[PDB]
Amino acid sequence: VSPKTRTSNLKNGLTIASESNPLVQTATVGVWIDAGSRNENAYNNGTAHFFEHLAFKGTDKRSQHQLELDIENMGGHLNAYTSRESTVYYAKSFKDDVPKSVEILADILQHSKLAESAIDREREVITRELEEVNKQYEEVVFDHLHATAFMNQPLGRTILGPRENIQTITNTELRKFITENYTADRMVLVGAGAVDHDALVELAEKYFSHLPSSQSPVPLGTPIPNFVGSEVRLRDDTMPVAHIAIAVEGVSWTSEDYYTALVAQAIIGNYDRAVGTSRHQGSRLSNIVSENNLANSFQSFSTSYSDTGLWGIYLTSENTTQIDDLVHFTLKEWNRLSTSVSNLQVERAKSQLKAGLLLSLDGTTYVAEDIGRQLTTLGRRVTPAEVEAKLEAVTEHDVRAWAQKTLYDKDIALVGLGPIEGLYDYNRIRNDMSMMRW
Amino acid sequence: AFLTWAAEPEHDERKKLGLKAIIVISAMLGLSVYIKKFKWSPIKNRKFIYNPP
Repeated sequence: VSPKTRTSNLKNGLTIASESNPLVQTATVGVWIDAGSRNENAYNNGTAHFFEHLAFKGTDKRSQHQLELDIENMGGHLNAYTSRESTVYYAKSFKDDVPKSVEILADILQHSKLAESAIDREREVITRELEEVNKQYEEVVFDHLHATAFMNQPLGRTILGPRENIQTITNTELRKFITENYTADRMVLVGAGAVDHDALVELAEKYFSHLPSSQSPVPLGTPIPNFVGSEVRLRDDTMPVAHIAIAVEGVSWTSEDYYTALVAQAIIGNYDRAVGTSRHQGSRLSNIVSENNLANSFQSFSTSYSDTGLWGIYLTSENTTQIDDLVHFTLKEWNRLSTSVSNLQVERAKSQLKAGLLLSLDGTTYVAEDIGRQLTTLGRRVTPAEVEAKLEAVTEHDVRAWAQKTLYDKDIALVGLGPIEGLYDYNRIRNDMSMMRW
Repeated sequence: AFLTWAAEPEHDERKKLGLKAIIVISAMLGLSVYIKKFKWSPIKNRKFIYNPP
């Protein structure tokens, strides 16, 4: 039984949430923000990512060089990432270096220079990032997947933004973005590891007390997405490996089917030929794929957002004449979530998940990420007892009922990259979303 | 008239069966157009962006 997550508020509405571990000597403190690329419009798309670069480019006090030195002297490191719905800025340090790290984070968030000279310098760095993501095939695939599934909607935009915006982002629009979005009621200060909650609340009162509150404070993790069944083909015959993602509209964080979708995802599961145990996994798809050498890997996913999600699978394969078989067998395993699954598969997946959801949290950064994600999506940290109860409530009837309304005979979004000549057209893929025998 | 009947005594039945066939076949033709267009729309609607390597 893990220690209790303590939670306090300030007057402005900043949440402080902490989970102490007296067995470790490091601590991860940081700020989780319920804001991301989705908060931009089409004209300033890319701003949130642009800001993340400038946050480390110097503040009103410390210059770029002083900032570097201050963190070097702390001994740990700082890290940040911007997603579609969430921004994180954290600092991993030693136990007694926590007041330094909180102070630096408070500085870079509230008091950043955003000097025209630095805007102009990063404008090239970010322009170069546009031509080098091209190599990270999984990210290429998932960014096209969002672009097509949520065609012309805010979730469909990339985080980097178009080349055109990168050239026209001003310090004005950067400042406007962080003034509108980085408000106290949307922020959580999180500490995990060797942190005292009461110490962290004092540091919050010292550094984050003059944060703006929004005019209309909605609860944390408050949002209409209209999924488009569609496909993007990025054929490249010179690549040896095909990367394919197939997804349907999935579930939001607060859906009543959130756990049912996780159990269904666990019934299909993951596979990787390079891992020794993967040839012996219980999943039917795993057995088909491994016995027939259909793929190097596959990974089931169930991504959630505040008001929608994508549920599906990501496949990689060198077997370019049997891509059809790989896709066929994958979608026939999905069909069986509607037609055939019983207590046998459901209870096995629940067993595997009850541990999996706890196992994931194995370091201070993972714990901090879990507290931060849960607080900014659900408004609370859900105790393992509650999670165990929600998983236990999933029956085989729930899985079949969910699959029949979410997967069965539904439109898919499909992205293929690489040697995908063998991937059939949209209709033949989408026809595998049902079984004529049922 | 009588001799015409003698040459083709199926005449009346044939033309009534033909009316049923015409109606069914015409409806099937209409539906087959809808279904073909439905199934072909992803091909007809396909768009390309080419970036020369």
